[PDB]
Amino acid sequence: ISYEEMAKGYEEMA
Amino acid sequence: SYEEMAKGYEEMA
Amino acid sequence: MTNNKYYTEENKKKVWKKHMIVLKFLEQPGISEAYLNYLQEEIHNDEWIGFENEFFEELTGKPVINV
Amino acid sequence: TNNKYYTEENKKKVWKKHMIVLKFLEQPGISEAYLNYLQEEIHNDEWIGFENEFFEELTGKPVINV
Ligand SMILES: [Ca+2]
Ligand code: NI
Repeated sequence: ISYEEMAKGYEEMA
Repeated sequence: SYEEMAKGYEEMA
Repeated sequence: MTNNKYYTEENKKKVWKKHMIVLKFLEQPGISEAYLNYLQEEIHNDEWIGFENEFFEELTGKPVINV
Repeated sequence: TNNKYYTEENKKKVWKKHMIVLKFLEQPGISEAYLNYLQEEIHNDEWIGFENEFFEELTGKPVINV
């Protein structure tokens, strides 16, 4: 849930 | 390392 | 102005990634409930200055980040 | 700057919430359960790109380096 938000930020990194 | 994260917190001033 | 030695952008990346690893750990059976019990104690620990909003976001199940 | 999720305010929140969780990992038995879970996860495809962070976490290398 909040993990998928984390993951979307991660894919926003690079 | 918690100490280091804390120091990193000290740098958010 | 001092250049940051710990709160650097490269550290923000590793912490972000390490936090995702621990999030999945917290979903493991039994871990969540022991976490919430830990948050219930720590909320009264006087060593956490300025973390109150974060402690309660976590205790009440709010998302880790905000769109 | 066009990031919606990987933002400076969110980085800040993650950093603080990560400190909160690190002290939890020190609680009795949480440490060993975490290392055991890292062991269970070491061969898992969903963690490609996280090898250095898995290694640092399992080896005891610090969460951040100066
Ligand atoms: Ca595999
Ligand atoms: Ni109290």
